[PDB]
Amino acid sequence: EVNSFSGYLKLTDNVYIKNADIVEEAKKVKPTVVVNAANVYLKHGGGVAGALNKATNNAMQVESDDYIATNGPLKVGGSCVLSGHNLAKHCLHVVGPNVNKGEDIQLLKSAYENFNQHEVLLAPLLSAGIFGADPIHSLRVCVDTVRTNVYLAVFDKNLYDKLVSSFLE
Amino acid sequence: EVNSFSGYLKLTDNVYIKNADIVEEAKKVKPTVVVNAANVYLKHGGGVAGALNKATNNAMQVESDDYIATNGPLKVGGSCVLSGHNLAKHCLHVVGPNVNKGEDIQLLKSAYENFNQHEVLLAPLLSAGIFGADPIHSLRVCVDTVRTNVYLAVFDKNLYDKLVSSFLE
Ligand SMILES: [Cl-]
Ligand SMILES: [Cl-]
Repeated sequence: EVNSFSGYLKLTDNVYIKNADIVEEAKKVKPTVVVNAANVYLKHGGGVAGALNKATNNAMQVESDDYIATNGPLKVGGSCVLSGHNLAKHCLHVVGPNVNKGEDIQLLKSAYENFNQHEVLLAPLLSAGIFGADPIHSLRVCVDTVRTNVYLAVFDKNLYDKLVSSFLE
Repeated sequence: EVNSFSGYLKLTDNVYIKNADIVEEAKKVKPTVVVNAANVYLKHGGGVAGALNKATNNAMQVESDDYIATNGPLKVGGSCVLSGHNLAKHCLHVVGPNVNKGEDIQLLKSAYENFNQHEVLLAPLLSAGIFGADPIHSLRVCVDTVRTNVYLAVFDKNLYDKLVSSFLE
């Protein structure tokens, strides 16, 4: 059955979190929407994007290339809805700003605003890691911007603990 | 409000689990019952017992000594209901077998049977650690024996992951 989220911790009335691998979650949860932490060219070469793409047996990359052929690059802060392949009904590819290449961190709000087009989502934090935002800040922008139901997966235990303790204690 | 368990993962219809510190859980959850992993003399010198006792500012040990003065030692597989102090309404002190001193592992069933006198409990796994049972086995005895609602706290992340993956995958 769809949207079978298990073992999440409520942070706010619409934001939940779990220490988990987003690919394993997608396969068990069968979400309506899984969010990808994308770049503007939808080149799924590492991180969450690479893991999602590999789990789709590269079908996500083939589809993404066809989308770029029609669209050109996405905007920073923008998104597109593509197939969820074997992971979800839909994949919402969202581009957060990459502060390490001089992009504007305020566009993280625009990135998360895209989640409001979907009633429930399985998602990673956006713009952290190689994109240079602080995960604590990214969680805050999510909490302040998303009003639909978001189930966040955080792979790293120490980071998960930092996010939860700082948020709730 | 009481029994405010958050972020647990359902293993069976009545057994739930979380990677958490049982003392921190008791203070946040305000459970009707917290289970102590006790010995027959209710000497709370280490492990969960020492942590619970320290959180009660030693009131648990004072009360326990008074109980032993009246009762003598508990039986292996037995229990007693004492105050929950500042952690819970009640503390169910349960003695699992210590296989390392030649006690009978089958009395782990008797230990968990005591949970059926309580509609909901916050509890640790019994008889593992210094008592020498395998945690995976202890979880199984819990699942097979307890029919009331049990919320298990496992402090160690690697052990938690082993327990959950082996149970559900
Ligand atoms: Cl929760
Ligand atoms: Cl669950």
